[PDB]
Order: sequence, then C-alpha cells, then structure tokens
Amino acid sequence: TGPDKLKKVLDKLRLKRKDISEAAETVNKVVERLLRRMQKRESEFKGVEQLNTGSYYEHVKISAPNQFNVMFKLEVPRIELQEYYETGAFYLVKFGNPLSHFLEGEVLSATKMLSKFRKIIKEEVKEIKDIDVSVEKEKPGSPAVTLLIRNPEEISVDIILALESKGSWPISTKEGLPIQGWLGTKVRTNLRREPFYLVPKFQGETWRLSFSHTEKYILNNHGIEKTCCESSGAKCCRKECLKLMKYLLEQLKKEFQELDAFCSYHVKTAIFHMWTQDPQDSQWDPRNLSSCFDKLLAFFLECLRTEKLDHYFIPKFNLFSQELIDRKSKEFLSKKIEYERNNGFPIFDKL
Amino acid sequence: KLKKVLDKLRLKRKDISEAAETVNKVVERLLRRMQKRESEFKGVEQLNTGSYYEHVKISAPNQFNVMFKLEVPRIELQEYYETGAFYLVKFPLSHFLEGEVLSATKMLSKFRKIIKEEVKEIKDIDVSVEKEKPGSPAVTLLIRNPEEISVDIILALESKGSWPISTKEGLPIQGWLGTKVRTNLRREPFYLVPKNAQGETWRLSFSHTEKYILNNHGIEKTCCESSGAKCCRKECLKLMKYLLEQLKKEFQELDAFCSYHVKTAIFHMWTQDPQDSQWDPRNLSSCFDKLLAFFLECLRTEKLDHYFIPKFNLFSQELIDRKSKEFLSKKIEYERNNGFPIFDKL
DNA sequence: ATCTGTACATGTACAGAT
DNA sequence: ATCTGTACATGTACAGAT
DNA sequence: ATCTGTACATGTACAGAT
DNA sequence: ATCTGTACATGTACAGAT
Ligand SMILES: Nc1nc2c(ncn2[C@@H]2O[C@H](COP(=O)(O)OP(=O)(O)OP(=O)(O)O)[C@@H](O)[C@H]2O)c(=O)[nH]1
Ligand SMILES: Nc1nc2c(ncn2[C@@H]2O[C@H](COP(=O)(O)OP(=O)(O)OP(=O)(O)O)[C@@H](O)[C@H]2O)c(=O)[nH]1
Ligand SMILES: [Mg+2]
Ligand SMILES: [Mg+2]
Ligand SMILES: [Zn+2]
Ligand SMILES: [Zn+2]
Repeated sequence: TGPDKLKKVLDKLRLKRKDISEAAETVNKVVERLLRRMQKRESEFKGVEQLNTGSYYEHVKISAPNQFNVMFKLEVPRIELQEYYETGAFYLVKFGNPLSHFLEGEVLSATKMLSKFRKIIKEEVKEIKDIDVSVEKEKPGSPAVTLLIRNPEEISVDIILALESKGSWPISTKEGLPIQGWLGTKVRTNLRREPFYLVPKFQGETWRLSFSHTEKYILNNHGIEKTCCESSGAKCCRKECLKLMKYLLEQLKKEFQELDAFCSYHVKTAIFHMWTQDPQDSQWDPRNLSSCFDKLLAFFLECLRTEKLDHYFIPKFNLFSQELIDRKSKEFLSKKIEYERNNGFPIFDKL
Repeated sequence: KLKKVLDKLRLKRKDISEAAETVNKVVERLLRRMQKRESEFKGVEQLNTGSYYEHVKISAPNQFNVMFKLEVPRIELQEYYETGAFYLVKFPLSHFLEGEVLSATKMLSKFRKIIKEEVKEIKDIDVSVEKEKPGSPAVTLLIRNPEEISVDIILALESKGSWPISTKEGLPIQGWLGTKVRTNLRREPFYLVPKNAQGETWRLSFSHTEKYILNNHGIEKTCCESSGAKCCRKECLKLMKYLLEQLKKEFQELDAFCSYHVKTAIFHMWTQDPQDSQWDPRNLSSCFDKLLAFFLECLRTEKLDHYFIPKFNLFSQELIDRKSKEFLSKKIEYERNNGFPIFDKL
C-alpha cells in the first residue's frame, strides 16, 4: 500500500549500468564527432561548446537510456532582443561576422541558422560507418536535430542549437524562479548570473528562451539542506516522485493520441512548483512516497482543471492556456489521471 | 543581557563608512604600485579576509585584513618537520631564491620595502608602517582617521595545486555543509603566507575558505537570508571573541592566545552541532554556554586541532604553556559562574 | 626558440551492482 | 555496507603552429 | 591589462506594528 | 520588549568596454 508497490515500479524504471554503458559509449562518439566538425574551417558554428541537459543528465531518465539531450551552444556577443508580442518566452534577435550569412536586415533568422546547422550535421552523419545512425525527418517549428541510433537498441539524440548571451536575463523572467524560501537568495542570485539561452522556435525568425542549465543545477541541488541525498545526509523522494509522474504520462501518452499536446516538460514544471510550495526536505521523506506522489497528482489535476500552469522561469507564460491546449484534451487527461489514482495505478503494470 | 552586550559590540554605520573609505584609498594605492613597475610582485590580486569582511568584527572598525595573492607556477612543497602547516617552497622571483628554495624572509622583505616606500609618498592620509615583528607574515599599517585603524597586508603565494596531503582529513563539513561544498572548496587554490616556523618557511592559509564558511554557515541554504530564519552562530562568535579580547586587555598571561583560537573552536562546535535549530536566536544563552564548555574542554585536554590540518594541535604544550591554559580556564570559569561581569566594564 | 587549442590527468558525487 | 562506471570540473602537457 | 556598471548579498538605523 | 518594512551603506562577482 504505502511505501511499497511504488518502490516496485521504481525498480522497473531503474536504468541498468550495462545499458547505460553501451548507450553512452555510442552517443558520446557521435556527439564528439559532430562537435568536432562544427569547429572545422569556415564553419559559422565554430566555437560551439557542448552542454548535456535533460533527464539523463539530471538522473531522472526512466525505463531505458534511449533519449539524450545535448545543447551545442554558441556565445554571441552584442545582441538586442525584442520580445515577440508580450509572450514572454519568444524573441527576435538583432545586433566581418560569420553569422551574417543568416542575417536579415538586423534580424538573425532562426530557421536559416537551424537549416545550416542541420545541413552540416546530416553531412557529417553520412561519413559515420562505425554506427547505424541517421537523422530524423524535421518537425516544423522544432528546435532539434534528432539522431536515431540503432545499437541494435534504439536511441534518440536531440541536438539543440542554442544562442548563449551573458547579459542579465530578460525582464519577463524577473519574477520567475521563486526559489527564495527553498534554495535561497544567494543560489537565485548566482543562477541568474549564469548565461541564458535562446533556441529556434515573423514565424521563422523567432527564438525561445531555454533554462535547461538552470533546471539541471536545481535537479542535482534540490534540497533546503545542503546534505540532501548526499552520503552524509538524508535521502529524499523528490526525484522518485518526478519519475513516477513522468512514467504515468509516458504510459498514457503511448496509448492515447488524445494526449499529443502533453509532454514531460509539463510534469517537470509542475513539480518545480510543488518543490517551491513544499520547501522542507521533511515534506519529501522516502517513507511518505505515496502521499508525496499523491499530492503531486492532485496539484497537476488542479492545473489541468483550472487551465493554469505557469512556466517556472517566465511567470506570465501559461503552458495550459486554452490557446496551447484545448479544454477537452485537459479534461481527457484529468479523467485518466483520476482513474489511475483510484484504481491502484493499473497502468504501472502495463506492457 | 547578552543582547545588550551585542548591541554594544555592533559597529556603527557611520564608523564603517569613514574607516572603509580611508582604508580603501591606501590599499588601492599600494596595490597599484605592486602592478605598475618592474616589480617582482606584478600580478598580485587583492583578497579581503578576516572579521571585518566576515561580518564578525566587534566594537569598532579598527582592524582590516588584506591578502595580496600572487599566483606562482610549478612549485613543489616539502613539509617542514611533520608540522602540517609549515612548508619549504621549491620549483621575476629569482631575486628571492636560494638553493632551489624560495625564501619567505627575503620575499617579505622586498614586499615590505616597496610598501614602506609608497607609504612615504602618501601625504593626504596620516598613515605609517608599524615596526616589524620577527617571524610575522604581516606588514601592518597604522592609520589615524583621527581614530586608530590597523591594516595587516599579508603577502600570499597561490597554488592550484591539489591541497597538501596534511589537509586530506581536514575541513570535516560533510554532515553540515556537505560533500559537494567540501569538494568545491578544495577545488579552490590554497595559499601560503610568510609566517616563519626558520627563515625560509611558509604557513598554509585558508582565509578564503573560512570566509566562504562564515557567509555560508547553515545546514539550510536559507540560513540568515531574507527568506530564511536567523541563527545565532555569528553572535556566539562575537561574544566569545569579546570575552577573550576583554581578558587579554587585563592579563598579560594570555598573550599566547589569539582570536583564531576562538575561530577554530567555533568551527568545531558548528561541526558538532550542524542543525540550524541548534543555533536558534532564542537559545542564545545555551549556545554561548555550550561554546564556553567546549572551549574549556579544549583547554583542559590541551587539544585544539587546526580545523583544516587536523594533526596540528594549536594547544600543544610546545605552542602554549600548561600554566597559560590553566590560567585562562580559571578566568573563563570565573566569568561564566558570575554572570560575565567583564562584559559590563566599558 | 616560444606559444596554445586540444585533450589527458585527477578527484569525487551520484547511483547501480553486489 | 562496499565497490564501481559515468559525468564533470579543473589543472596541466604538448604536437603543431608561430 | 584595467576599469566602470550593474545587481543584490551582507550589514546598520529607525518607525510603526505587534 | 520584539518584529517588519524601508532607507542607507559597503563589499563583491563578473560582463562589457577599452
Ligand atoms: N536541452 C534542451 N532541449 C530542448 C529545449 N527545447 C526543446 N528541446 C528539445 O527539442 C525537442 C522538441 O522541442 P519542442 O518543440 O518544445 O517539443 P515538441 O514536441 O515539438 O512540442 P511543441 O513544439 O511545443 O509543439 C524537445 O523534446 C527537447 O528534446 C531546450 O530548451 N533545451
Ligand atoms: N588574511 C590573512 N591574514 C593573516 C594570515 N596569517 C596571519 N595573518 C595576519 O598577520 C597577523 C600576525 O599573524 P600571526 O599568526 O599572529 O603571526 P605572529 O604574530 O608572528 O605569531 P604569533 O605569536 O603566533 O601570533 C595576524 O593577526 C593576521 O592579521 C592568513 O593566513 N590570512
Ligand atoms: Mg530527454
Ligand atoms: Mg582581523
Ligand atoms: Zn534529496
Ligand atoms: Zn545563520
């Protein structure tokens, strides 16, 4: 009932060292070769540095090591941003210059830069004979260049081109990241001293803010006590709750295409808010994993029904606004969550 | 009570402003001089350390601690006679070498000479250079705002540099600040100041590590921040420093004791009692009293290990005579059992 | 001769294996 | 409870450039 | 190789609220 | 007496300019 059953699900979700080892060896080979090709010659992307992000590098990837996220980030000095129609997250970017090939009268085209980035990667991937690796068909309005690796087992790698700016963060984030009562003001001041990132979303010239680096730090430094989850401190169940929520969404999403609008970033955003609401490490005791997961489920259901889930970093941006996800989709997911909740999570046994 | 003592010890905003603006004028000018030359100390950077910059200075802003740190390349250390804290150094600076050995005395002397020269050229501030104490690592400036202000200018070598093996068991913050903090702190450089054990020796300095700890001292990240709870850790350090300053004023028998003994002791207490709730402001009396008992127990056992170099006993019979320690135990036991009368004398 | 972008060397938190 | 592979931060060597 | 500009932590000082 | 909110002050990390 309480602690158990969910501990059994977590056992299923745990990655195996052997799988991790084989997956990481291939992924690192491909990524380091693509990073090297970016440094060659008159490449506009010379200087890009690598930044590993997403669930695998936060240690909340579940089931298999089959999806990796890596940012190829390019420091770009004197830039001026114009917010795209008070949306908070989307921007136009303006200013001998290797990026002039993508300029458009002051304005740096996102899809032109991404196309050349994409073109380079496809070419370098053709020269790989070690590995069975190809490039996925492009999704319109997607920042990523996704590699598909057959190791025999299947592995996705989303390479995200990112602009790196070191100025202070855009005003729309000033009230975001409300970690003052949880990680504190010094951590917040230091995190906002780090660069911010822009990824390719006036349709084709817009960029979107990314905070994958800040999210990575928070996930690996998630406690009010510095010793949380350390070898001389107490274990918490924050990440374990994130895993169970991720797994509930993944299971439901591979069954019902009604849920196409939903994604793991909604789960990640919601639990960041829960962690803020419940800052104390004792509110995430491993013994109370059932209650901790249940109160996360209830908070997510409230967000669905009230149609309100604010971006953790950009408070005026509501990821559940009617313009992004239709009410019926949200009602559909509310019922499937409430059902799983009241019937012993039968979907955790599925497959 | 103890609150009233802390109100007396609080520095005044006005005095801080006047003293800092004078001190910064002098320090800036000396630092410029070390850069602008064929100076062999070209490259020194400033690092503000000690109680004023840790926010545990008491009574008046009349003592300032500044390191001019100089990054040096491939240096090898040899530990001086198993002491832990004292090293010979080996491999611009050729003017201070010996037989492969970089001389603390010879480098300090030139450092000292340059500073005294620049001080002669200062005609807007009343500022002299105190007579040198043998063995000491400091160049001390005496400023008269009109009030008296001390500035200890400490030359420091910077290496980076796995910390020397004598510190491997040091800094035992794992259950308090944690392993990530400890690992990151020990990724910082380590420092060497020209305190002689004789003439060629340097001593390990961890002033940059103690500063981080003083300002990052809670088990909770929010300790003492605007969205956290206040603790009484620093106020306990202030009262313990005040007890010792007042006792040292009065008895020359305590000349061998210094505020760093108190700082070392409270680092150990803070490790013993990591929880922030064990330093609740409402328990200021219990907290000060358990700090008193811990310090007495150190005196009674003649054992107070360097927080960063655990084999180095600051209370060894070699460093402080048994009689001095018994004298300080009786005077502390006395103040304790009579309501600290020494806190009432201005 | 000296300089330097790249990659190795070192150390350890995290978390899976045992 | 201990042992151990990956990721990562920082320090340092050096073939190839200068 | 040096310096200002910016942002906010750490303080002190004091009135009004509690 | 203590707490909370605002005003006032210094110290410090680091971006951007030079
Ligand atoms: N590391 C990182 N990866 C990102 C980020 N944003 C997107 N990605 C990757 O790119 C994938 C596609 O991003 P999205 O466009 O937001 O996801 P989507 O499935 O296309 O959903 P929508 O575009 O919102 O309709 C994500 O799943 C991530 O793997 C980011 O900010 N950081
Ligand atoms: N910032 C800093 N200052 C130091 C350090 N060590 C010494 N000092 C300063 O130099 C002063 C004299 O240092 P001491 O360690 O007392 O040397 P000493 O007076 O010759 O020897 P003692 O008799 O043991 O006191 C201290 O009061 C500090 O102000 C250090 O490691 N860092
Ligand atoms: Mg992912
Ligand atoms: Mg001092
Ligand atoms: Zn934890
Ligand atoms: Zn505190």
